[PDB]
Amino acid sequence: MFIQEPKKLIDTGEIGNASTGDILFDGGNKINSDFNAIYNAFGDQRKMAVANGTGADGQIIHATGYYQKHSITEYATPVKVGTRHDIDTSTVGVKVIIERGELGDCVEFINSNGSISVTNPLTIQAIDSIKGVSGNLVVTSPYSKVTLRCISSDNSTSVWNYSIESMFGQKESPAEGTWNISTSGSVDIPLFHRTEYNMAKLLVTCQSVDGRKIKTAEINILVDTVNSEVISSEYAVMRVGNETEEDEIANIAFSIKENYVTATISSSTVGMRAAVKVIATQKIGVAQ
Amino acid sequence: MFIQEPKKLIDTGEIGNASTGDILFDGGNKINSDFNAIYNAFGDQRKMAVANGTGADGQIIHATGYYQKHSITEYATPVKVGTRHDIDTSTVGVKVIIERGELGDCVEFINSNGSISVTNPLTIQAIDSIKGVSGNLVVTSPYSKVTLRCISSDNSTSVWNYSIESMFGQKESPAEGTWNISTSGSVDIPLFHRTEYNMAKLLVTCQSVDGRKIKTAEINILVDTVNSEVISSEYAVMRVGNETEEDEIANIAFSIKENYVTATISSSTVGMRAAVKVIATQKIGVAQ
Amino acid sequence: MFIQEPKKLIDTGEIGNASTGDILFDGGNKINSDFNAIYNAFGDQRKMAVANGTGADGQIIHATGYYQKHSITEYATPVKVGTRHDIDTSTVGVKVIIERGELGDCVEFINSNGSISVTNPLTIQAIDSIKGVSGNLVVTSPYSKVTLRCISSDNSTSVWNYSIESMFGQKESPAEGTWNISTSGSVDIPLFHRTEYNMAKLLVTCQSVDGRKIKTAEINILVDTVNSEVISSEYAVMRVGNETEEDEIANIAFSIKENYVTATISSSTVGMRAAVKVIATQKIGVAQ
Amino acid sequence: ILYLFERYQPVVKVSNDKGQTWKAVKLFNDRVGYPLSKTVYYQSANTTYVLGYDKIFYGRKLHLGFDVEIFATYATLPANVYRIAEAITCTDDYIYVVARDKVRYIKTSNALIDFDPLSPT
Amino acid sequence: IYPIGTIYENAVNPNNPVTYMGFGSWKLFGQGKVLVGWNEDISDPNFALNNNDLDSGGNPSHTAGGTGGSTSVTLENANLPATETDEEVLIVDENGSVIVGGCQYDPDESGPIYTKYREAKASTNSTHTPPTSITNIQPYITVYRWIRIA
Amino acid sequence: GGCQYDPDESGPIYTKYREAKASTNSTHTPPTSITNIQPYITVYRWIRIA
Amino acid sequence: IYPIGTIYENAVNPNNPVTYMGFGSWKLFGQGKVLVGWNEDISDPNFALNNNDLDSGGNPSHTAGGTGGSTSVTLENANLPATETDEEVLIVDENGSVIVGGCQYDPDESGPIYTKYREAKASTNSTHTPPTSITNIQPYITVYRWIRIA
Repeated sequence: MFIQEPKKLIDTGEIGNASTGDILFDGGNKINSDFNAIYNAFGDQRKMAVANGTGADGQIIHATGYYQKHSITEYATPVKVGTRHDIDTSTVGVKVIIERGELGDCVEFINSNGSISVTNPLTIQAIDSIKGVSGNLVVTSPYSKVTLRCISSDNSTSVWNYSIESMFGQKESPAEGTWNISTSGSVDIPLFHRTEYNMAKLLVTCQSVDGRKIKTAEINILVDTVNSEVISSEYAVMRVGNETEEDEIANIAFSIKENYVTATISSSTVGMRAAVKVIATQKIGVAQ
Repeated sequence: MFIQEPKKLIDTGEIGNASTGDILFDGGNKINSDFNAIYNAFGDQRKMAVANGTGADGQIIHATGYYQKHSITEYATPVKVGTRHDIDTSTVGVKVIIERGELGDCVEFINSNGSISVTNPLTIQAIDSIKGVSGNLVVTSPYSKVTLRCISSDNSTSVWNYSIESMFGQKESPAEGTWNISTSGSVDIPLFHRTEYNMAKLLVTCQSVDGRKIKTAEINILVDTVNSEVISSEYAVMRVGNETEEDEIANIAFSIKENYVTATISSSTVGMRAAVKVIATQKIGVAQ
Repeated sequence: MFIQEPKKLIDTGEIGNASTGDILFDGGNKINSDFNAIYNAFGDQRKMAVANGTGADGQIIHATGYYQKHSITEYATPVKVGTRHDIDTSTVGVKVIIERGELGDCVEFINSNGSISVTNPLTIQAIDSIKGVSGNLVVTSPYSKVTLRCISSDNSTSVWNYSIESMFGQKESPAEGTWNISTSGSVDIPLFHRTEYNMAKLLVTCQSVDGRKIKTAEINILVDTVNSEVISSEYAVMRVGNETEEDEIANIAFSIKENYVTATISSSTVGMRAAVKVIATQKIGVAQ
Repeated sequence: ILYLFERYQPVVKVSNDKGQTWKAVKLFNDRVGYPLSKTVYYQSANTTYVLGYDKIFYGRKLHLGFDVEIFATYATLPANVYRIAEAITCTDDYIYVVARDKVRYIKTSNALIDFDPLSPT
Repeated sequence: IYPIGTIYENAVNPNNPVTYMGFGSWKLFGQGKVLVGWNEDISDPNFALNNNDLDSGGNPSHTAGGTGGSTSVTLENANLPATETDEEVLIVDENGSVIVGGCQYDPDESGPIYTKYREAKASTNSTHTPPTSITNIQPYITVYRWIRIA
Repeated sequence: GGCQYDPDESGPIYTKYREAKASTNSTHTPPTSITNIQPYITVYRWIRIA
Repeated sequence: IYPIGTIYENAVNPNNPVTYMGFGSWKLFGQGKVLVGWNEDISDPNFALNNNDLDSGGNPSHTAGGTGGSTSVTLENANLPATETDEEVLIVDENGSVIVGGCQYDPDESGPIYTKYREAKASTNSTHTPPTSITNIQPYITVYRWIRIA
């Protein structure tokens, strides 16, 4: 970890009315160090052991930013907030000890190769507390993302709530939205391009304009590839303004239309607000 | 909010052939201001009321970046896109009024302490529109993250779709992947280290090499800690190439193997693509 | 795409003891170029065709960073890692060819207007591999986010696992937490402000202090707006330390209390750890 | 150094010392132009502002060995007079140039005003 | 010794192995094709997956039998490194330092002729369309490859 | 070298050059790579290690 | 199992196979050479007709043993696709503009307000004669390869 100073600014009351070289001799010291933090932030600080971030091999800025990789010896010291780190615990489980932070202080960290396991756990000390974490949090997750945020600093109390996320995967929802069931009492909604998912799961809520009749069902669908169909399973049915134990407040029908999985949601009731939300999906790729 | 100028660059046709001090006297003005945006971006702009981001107390760069905290008086003015903000509405609900943006323009904001409530809502005006939001969006969510992105700018029309996320939590999936059911007709998949979750929920789809036989079930599991078991609930069964109403196209079996929850997915059919995807999990921590 | 050099640093052994102008004449060349990467990172590189990022129209820093928009001709060349891009494939499907990366190398990309479709797909070559992707990944998703991360570089092998996310939506969980069932054997938990969701889905796991009795149910709720109620559907019941096929290890009751959806989880068993986790929600907005 | 120059040709005879031996250089882009009154330049603060037949070279001060001026153009100013505009006055923050009655001025800080795609550049 | 899937090689013998072996159902194989270790890895852009065995999703199975490879290659622009002239040239420039275009002659023809230089790039090798190919083939020998089908 | 013509031409054509070697494929950085691999097929090769 | 002409390869053993085998007359074979399926379809330019076995008229026998291929390749002009400068410049030019010196510049000042140019075809890499080669060898391993001569 190359240490950065804060911003360090030049005196313009210097220069043309004062000794040029000297006031500049100072200014470079700033400027040089000044960009260092910049490039050390968005590039490998191990590039300082190189030409000191200079040359074509020198530290470059990543619009994505860079997650600084280092030895454990450096993280053996409380590591400052605001930093992006990438460390892989394949070698061993580590503690990443973090300074007492401030409200809003962030700590971003990752294991890119996902070497983190129980055999390769990751311990963290953010001083005086981490919300939800008694003592030091341990991280066994491969391809996880360590993000700390200090939600209280106060006087002595650095309270870090904690977020962590799998660095990869398919996290999107193909279809989420809301509409009102037409005067025709139905519609057809393209859900996803028929090829995007073998499985999806969605939740539709059909609610009256006055909100009294609101329809809910548990939608589990099997996309049928060869037949260009989608097989549904509905259950756990719930209602409020239901006037009949039969299909009520609306109806849920499915289809594949225009290379889209297309749900057809029909309500005998006019002025029914239906929010179509696909909560989870699945598709099959290659083996392994 | 410390105002930044854009990049402002020095003339090298100056200097050695011209008056040194003057051309430099100008250059510092750039450079000083130039780093200001930088450090004001990645550090507290309230550090300008300090030594102006200078000294050890001065603005520092956060590889994570800094979410700028301010008064409402400043957000009482349309706030420029590209900015990271942290404001806590515990004091009061606020409007954050945003300039008309450009396609791709982002606005990042958070409440770190999560003081946002209905008693502490958050209003936003991004000029001329926010996609999905009629008028000004209000945010009552604690520990939320306000991220605006302008998905249309065009001429007058700044269209902001909107993303928001809980700043914390466990967002990972322990096991997601895909494979082909072996010539043995089954396999054993470590799901998570047996201790990682008390509950998980996953979705397996077993599809033939030619895709005609595709198996789907709704997998709800209870990890059994003391017995080192996992209790399953399967229902809402769906198929396509099913030749029998009994277990068909494949079978789903569970286990805990090698300190891993281990699902054993057995298909009498060879060449069955099975995608194992754990959609949701649960584990118990400490009380409170 | 404006090309950036890496960090390029000034010699202070120059200046006051050497020819001032010359050593400076050089330094500007650095400095100018040096900020260029900076502003080109966090601002439009098409602002270089402008006053070269100078003037008020010049490139500005985005604390959020900027996703660089360009022609395809530029992405017709392997595009370096670390870059944020925004391209809209409405014009046509594109390949974004990426250099062979390093472990930890990131590539961030978006389509802000979501013009990406099957008619507007997006192809990507990250050299020698992308984990899970045979050949070049294609992206048909509107409002997606292309994030590549190189999880292996090694010698020749640039292994890119891949994350992608819908640039928008409601991704938050209103209520997630854990507690121990009281000596009273129950509690009341505010889930969300009663108005936040028409639908929610949560998962509670009630586990004994010694972990032997652990209760699990599948919680599907319909928030009742007019009656200020919440309608539940429970099914797929699973247990471990259950001593009775009836309600066992705990009980799950619901309510709306203090403008909060409030679940009341009652366990006859003392010392029961209950983790309350709301996995999915739904609310209805305006039509369209 | 003394700077000796033809009115139209961007060709500059340089005179280092009280006139004995001189050199010249191109050193100017284009058409140093047609001042009436035989006063080409006004030095405002650090900036020696000279006319050009088409343009305006901005003041900012090679193998001959001693330092000099080289001026690119502040821009090609002239609106609609183009040439002539006999007189050149730059007060700090203001360029001032006039053909006939029209005086047409520029604010020179960092130039307050730039131009964009419409043709010329 | 030679189970199904066995590649046999005899060099000088054109005949079916079952002729000279007296055994097996033998079929010529991999002709003009080298034999490389098929990588068990799924990483190799080449020897990971079999181009020939594709799924419904057109996805190659994890198997040997992938095919491909090229004997020769023709060059195209994108492959050519950044290059430049070996001497300086008069460069069409908007903002440049070399001023020109002022002088009369034209009519009036009495004005002697200064040579009038225009505005574009100079093509290079515009006659190779496409250019001559280069071979991709390394030192080899042709051999009679026999897989035993049965 | 320049005339300037004289003042008052309708032909004041001027282009301002620069003088340098003329780059080619400066956008190819590096150039697009070329494959070295001749025709083939993939097989399971085995060494007898015992 | 090893008819004459059988190609045997032991990985590590340098010795004649008859040493560790006990049988056969073996010859080292295909050194610096890859084995590639010979084709009975004459259309295969390399691996159908046998270059080394020719008839009297030099028609390559259609037989195994065709050889060829190169370890590395040096590039040449015929291989170059259409190319031109990355900028606009002057290519004499004819029609154009360019000028001489009104005031008709004559002696000192000599160099300034004057430029000497020449006209010719601009060289690139003129000092690459030849250029540096690229290898044609794909990932390999050296191996002991014995053909059985008897």
